[PDB]
Amino acid sequence: MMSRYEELRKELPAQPKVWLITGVAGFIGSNLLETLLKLDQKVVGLDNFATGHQRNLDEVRSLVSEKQWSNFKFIQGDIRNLDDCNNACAGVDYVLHQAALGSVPRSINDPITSNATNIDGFLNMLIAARDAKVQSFTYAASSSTYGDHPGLPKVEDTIGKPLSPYAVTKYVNELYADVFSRCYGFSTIGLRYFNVFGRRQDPNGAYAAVIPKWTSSMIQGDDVYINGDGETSRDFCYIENTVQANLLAATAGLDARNQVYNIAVGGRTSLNQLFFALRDGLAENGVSYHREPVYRDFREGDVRHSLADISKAAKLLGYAPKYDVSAGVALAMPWYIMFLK
Amino acid sequence: MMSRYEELRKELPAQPKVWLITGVAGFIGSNLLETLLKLDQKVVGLDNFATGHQRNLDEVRSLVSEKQWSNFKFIQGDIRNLDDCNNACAGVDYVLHQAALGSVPRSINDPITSNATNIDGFLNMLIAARDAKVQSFTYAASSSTYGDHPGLPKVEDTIGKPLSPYAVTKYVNELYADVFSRCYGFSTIGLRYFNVFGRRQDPNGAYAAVIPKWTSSMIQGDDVYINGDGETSRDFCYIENTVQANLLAATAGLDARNQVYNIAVGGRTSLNQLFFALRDGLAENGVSYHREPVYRDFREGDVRHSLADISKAAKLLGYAPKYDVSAGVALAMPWYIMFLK
Ligand SMILES: NC(=O)c1ccc[n+]([C@@H]2O[C@H](COP(=O)([O-])OP(=O)(O)OC[C@H]3O[C@@H](n4cnc5c(N)ncnc54)[C@H](O)[C@@H]3O)[C@@H](O)[C@H]2O)c1
Ligand SMILES: NC(=O)c1ccc[n+]([C@@H]2O[C@H](COP(=O)([O-])OP(=O)(O)OC[C@H]3O[C@@H](n4cnc5c(N)ncnc54)[C@H](O)[C@@H]3O)[C@@H](O)[C@H]2O)c1
Ligand SMILES: CC(=O)N[C@H]1[C@@H](OP(=O)(O)OP(=O)(O)OC[C@H]2O[C@@H](n3ccc(=O)[nH]c3=O)[C@H](O)[C@@H]2O)O[C@H](CO)[C@H](O)[C@@H]1O
Ligand SMILES: CC(=O)N[C@H]1[C@@H](OP(=O)(O)OP(=O)(O)OC[C@H]2O[C@@H](n3ccc(=O)[nH]c3=O)[C@H](O)[C@@H]2O)O[C@H](CO)[C@H](O)[C@@H]1O
Repeated sequence: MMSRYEELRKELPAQPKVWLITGVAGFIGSNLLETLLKLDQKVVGLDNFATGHQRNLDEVRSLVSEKQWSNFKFIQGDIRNLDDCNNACAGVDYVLHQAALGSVPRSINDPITSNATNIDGFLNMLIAARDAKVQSFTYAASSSTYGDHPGLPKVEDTIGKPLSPYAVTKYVNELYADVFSRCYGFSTIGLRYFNVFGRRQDPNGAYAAVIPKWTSSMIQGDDVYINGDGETSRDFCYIENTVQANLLAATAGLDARNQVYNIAVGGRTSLNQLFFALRDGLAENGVSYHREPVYRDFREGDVRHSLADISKAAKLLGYAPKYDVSAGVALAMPWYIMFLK
Repeated sequence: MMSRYEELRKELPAQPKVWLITGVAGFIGSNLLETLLKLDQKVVGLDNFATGHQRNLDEVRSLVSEKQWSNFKFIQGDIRNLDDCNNACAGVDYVLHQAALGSVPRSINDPITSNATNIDGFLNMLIAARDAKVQSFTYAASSSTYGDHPGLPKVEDTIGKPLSPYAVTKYVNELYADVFSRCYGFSTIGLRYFNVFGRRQDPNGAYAAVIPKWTSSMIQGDDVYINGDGETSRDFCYIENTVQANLLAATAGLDARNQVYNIAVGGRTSLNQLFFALRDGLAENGVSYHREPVYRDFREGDVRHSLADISKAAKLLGYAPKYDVSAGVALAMPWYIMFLK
């Protein structure tokens, strides 16, 4: 019949809970906010606007009812400040930890800054969440943890060596998560995301993800750069799939806890395919682009192939993504067109 | 004929180099200082006295010649401060990074503080050392990285799951070390120490290591507590063996770099044996103690058995420890007796 998520969507409004989203002003966080507020949940948000934007919070407000927006409490704070974490975790049922500094290149140029937020900040949240006695703690892990390991698809128990400072930080989140369960009995669920994309993923900045970067470049008629031969591949995961995984993990049974899960679709998309997918998607919306991609050197700290086996999440969480890359692109292009209008 | 270390001992005085010891006011650091100054080397030290002591620096000065002490430059600073790291690494050839907050129990009671120094501080040193273009970087890793893994003896490529926040931090030192080699070409050598002991290992404080704690307790006639059944075992490594490993790693060839090595003796000593070893050792020095040990609960985050396979260090570094536990105890007891006199 209906998937577990579909069933959860029906239950939540009937029995509202209090959720905390760190990094709520960012891409994934603001999308979680939109979903939760639309499900009539109470939400507390924490963000320092390091890479997030007030415009994202303004967009969510423009998308939800006036009543739903009143169920949102925002705290401008930093996860590196234990006091901000304590305040954000007060009276919270479920914590969805998304606050972090993404981008592999960024961590290569400045590992110290990425370390402070991604590791120190993560640890403070675990402590604050633990001390606040929350019901569940879900955090954003990363598929980059598979590192150099060549096999495909990727399975949770088999990982490789980290190729970047960023990859180390996300892996360390998993390490501390496991130790907090062993030493304090504080269970958590780590979600190893696989290149998430969709509305509100920042197209600006020197560290913009490939889809936002390429989409904006095409819309503007600028050259599009491919790092390497374009055969590099990813399991692009449309934001809706990731939102489902979070709500599912936040309400999962005991058996599914203290586990890390691949969150993706199980699809293989080379950068070369992506270029044409985005270009054809934009043309579909009346945006023409006739330039060929400009190939350059491979990017440092970059993983070659990334394809996820989502069986574990499917079995233990009842995870069932409904959005493939094309459908996600079809939904995303109009947003970027409007964003740069 | 003579081991590589013995040969190194002869070469160093003939061609003095500049060494940096972080955590120089502590147990291992102050012993490295004594050795290096006696080998007519130039030494820069960095310490914040968080757990270290000025008395340790005063003791070293009382043990080396006036000329040798003048080859020592001490900087009271914190590795969590990148500026202190930069200043300490200036014009240095070899870095021996010992600055950290040990103790598994301490990390359980306060993981945040241990994380800040052990991880953030470690990262700053890697950056500063890299930016200073040092010739070699050697750091103190930990045998606790083997965690829950049961097999014996322990081999470097096979580790288990961390049992404490402290164990995570030391493992993370290894993770960043490897990534700095891959991303910046900055080679390092990690030394997984196995319960080091000897003169100047602090007997005071709620987090004192077992040997200093027990020795002082016996000398004072207080009860001695064994956490568990006393069958828990360790590869106690007398400080001289660890000093050798550091100097060896600091001057090792290219092939031996970007490698982590077990540093111990390959001996198995149960806590029950240790109790009598220390008691008989003290009696040997005219200190009688007739109390039986008082057994209590196992300590949280504690590893059960720890025995090292030192073949890798022996083969690649030419590591050749000459001090077994008994010899180490015979050398250590007189120090503690004098310390509490
Ligand atoms: N985007 C992906 O494909 C992907 C994949 C794996 C993991 N992740 C993880 O998902 C999380 C969110 O990523 P995103 O794609 O929405 O990026 P994003 O930069 O748009 O969101 C990150 C948000 O966290 C905030 N933040 C950063 N440091 C903070 C701090 N120290 N205190 C408080 N707030 C802070 C930023 O302001 C930003 O709003 C990150 O943890 C990231 O590592 C993302
Ligand atoms: N003692 C062992 O058996 C053992 C085993 C494995 C690893 N180690 C490692 O060896 C190193 C030294 O341990 P030790 O036994 O000599 O303990 P110790 O506490 O006597 O020495 C640690 C020294 O580092 C200093 N320090 C701590 N944080 C600092 C900071 N943030 N900035 C500057 N200085 C700081 C302390 O003041 C202290 O002098 C540690 O890295 C420890 O993790 C020790
Ligand atoms: C498999 C993997 O490790 N992915 C992780 C990595 O994202 P990724 O670094 O894989 O995502 P990204 O969108 O920044 O890059 C995707 C691919 O597109 C390439 N590219 C990018 C921009 C451009 O102009 N041209 C171009 O070719 C880039 O080199 C990479 O090969 O880090 C992210 C955090 O930021 C997440 O943790 C992802 O899970
Ligand atoms: C194998 C392992 O993981 N060892 C690491 C761990 O040291 P250890 O925690 O193994 O060293 P420790 O001297 O603090 O304890 C040694 C053993 O003696 C026990 N004990 C201690 C005090 C007492 O009064 N009674 C008693 O029984 C204690 O429970 C432990 O089983 O952390 C150290 C840093 O501090 C180093 O990283 C060691 O490599």
